[PDB]
Amino acid sequence: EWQEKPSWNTHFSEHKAQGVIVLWNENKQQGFTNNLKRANQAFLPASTFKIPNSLIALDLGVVKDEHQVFKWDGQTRDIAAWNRDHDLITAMKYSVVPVYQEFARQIGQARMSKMLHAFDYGNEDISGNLDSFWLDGGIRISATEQVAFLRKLYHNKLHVSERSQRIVKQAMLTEANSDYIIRAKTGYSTRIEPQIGWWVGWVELDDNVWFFAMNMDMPTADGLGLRQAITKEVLKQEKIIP
Amino acid sequence: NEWQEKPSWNTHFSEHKAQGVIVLWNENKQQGFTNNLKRANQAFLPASTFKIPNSLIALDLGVVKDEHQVFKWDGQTRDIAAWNRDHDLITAMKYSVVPVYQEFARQIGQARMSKMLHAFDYGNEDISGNLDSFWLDGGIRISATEQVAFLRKLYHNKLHVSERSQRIVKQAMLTEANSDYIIRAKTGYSTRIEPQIGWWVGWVELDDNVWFFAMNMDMPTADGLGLRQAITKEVLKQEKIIP
Ligand SMILES: [Cl-]
Ligand SMILES: [Cl-]
Ligand SMILES: [Cl-]
Repeated sequence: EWQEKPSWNTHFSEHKAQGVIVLWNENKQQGFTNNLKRANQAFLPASTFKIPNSLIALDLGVVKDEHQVFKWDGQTRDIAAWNRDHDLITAMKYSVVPVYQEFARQIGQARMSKMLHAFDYGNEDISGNLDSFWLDGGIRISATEQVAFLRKLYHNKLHVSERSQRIVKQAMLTEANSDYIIRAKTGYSTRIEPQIGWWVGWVELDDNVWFFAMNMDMPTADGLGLRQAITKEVLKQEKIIP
Repeated sequence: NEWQEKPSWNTHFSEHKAQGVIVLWNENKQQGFTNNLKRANQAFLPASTFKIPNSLIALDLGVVKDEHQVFKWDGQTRDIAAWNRDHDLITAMKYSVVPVYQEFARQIGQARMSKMLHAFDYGNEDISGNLDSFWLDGGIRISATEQVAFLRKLYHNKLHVSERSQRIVKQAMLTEANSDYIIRAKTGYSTRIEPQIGWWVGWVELDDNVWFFAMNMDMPTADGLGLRQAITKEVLKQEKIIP
C-alpha cells in the first residue's frame, strides 16, 4: 500500500521548490509520498535511463565489464568531461551521454524495445530517435514506477543474468559510510517541458533497505543540488540516516 | 613486485606515538611504496583480515549462498554487543563477527581450507592450529606486501574461485564512498598472540587509477584502533590520492 504524508511538502516549499518524493520501506512493504498524484505522474527519465540502458548493454555483451574502456571518438562535444575515455563507472558518474547513445545504437531498436517490455519499464515506449528517445522521445516513467523497477534490480529479479545486475548496482554506488550505503542515479530532463530533476535509488542499512525516487521542477540548473538535499532532509526527518 | 622505501612517511606513525608499516601500490604504474621495506615484508597473524579469503571460500563452497542470507545468532552473549544478533555477510564483515566465520571454517574443513589458501598463494599458506581459530592463534602468517598481492588478484577477479564470489566479497568490503573515491577494505586486530597489532588492508578506487594499501601497527591497547584508518588517510592525503 501507499500513504500520503502531506507534511512532507515542507521540504519542497521551504526551498521554493515543487516536486514529489516517494519512499518505500522494504521490510514493511509500505510506501510513502508527499503527493500521490505527482508520485504517479509520468516524465521523461533523462539520465536515470542509464540504469536500464547499462543493464541491456551488459546483458547483450556490448559492455564486457565495468572497467572496459570506451574510447572517446575525438569529436569535441560541449561538456569537457565527455571529451575523454571512460568506463562504465565513470560514464555513470559523469553522466556521459555519447557513451550511452552509442550503447543504444549497438543495442538497436528491436532489442531495446523487447528488453524494456521485459523490465516492465514505464510505458516501455522507445518512439523517437534511437540515440535520444529517453531525452526527447516517447518513453515516460513515474516515481512509483522507478521504485518498482529498482526493487526488482535490488533483488536480482530482472530477467538478465545476475552478473549484469550486480555490475549495474556497483556502477550506481554514490555514497557509503559506517551508517548507510546509497546506490542511485540523478537525472535532469531539459529538452522538453516541464524541465525536471530526478534522483532515484535506495539506501542500504544494516537491517532494512529504503527505496526512493524524487523529481522536482527545475527551471534553472541552479537548483540541481536540491535533488539530493531535499531527499536527505526527508531521510533524516524519518531517522533513516543520521 | 617493485617497492621503494620512503622513510619520511615514518612521521605518520611517530607523531601518533605509533609504530608500524604502510604499503601503497599504484596499479597504473605497477609501483610500490612503503615507509619501511623490512616490516612491509614481515608476516603477521591476519586476524579479521582473514575474513576476506574465508568469505571467498565459504561462498564458492556454498556454505554461504548470497550476501543477505541470515546467519542466526547462536545464542551466546559475547563481549562485543554487535555480535549478539543475526547477521548476513555484509554485516558480519562490517562488525567483524568472528563466531560466524568460525562456523564457516568448521563447515569448510581443513582439507579444502588448505587447498584454497594454496590456490590463493595466501601468505605462508600454513593452517596449523585449530580449524576454527588458526588465523587468530594458529600458524598462518601474511605480510603487508603479500596482502596487496592477494588483493590485486581479487580486484581483477583473478583468484581461483568463481567471479561471483569475488564480486560479492568486494561488495562486502565496501567501507567508504563519495564523489572523490571508493574504499573497499577490512580491518583486523590481532590480540591472541604477541605482538598484538592492528591491520587495515584494501584499496582506493579513483576515476582513472586504483591504489592498493596494507598497513599494520603495534596495538598494545585498544586505545589506538582508530589510527589504523587515520594514519592510512594521512598518507593518502599527503600523496594527493584523496582530497
Ligand atoms: Cl509526460
Ligand atoms: Cl544518457
Ligand atoms: Cl574472523
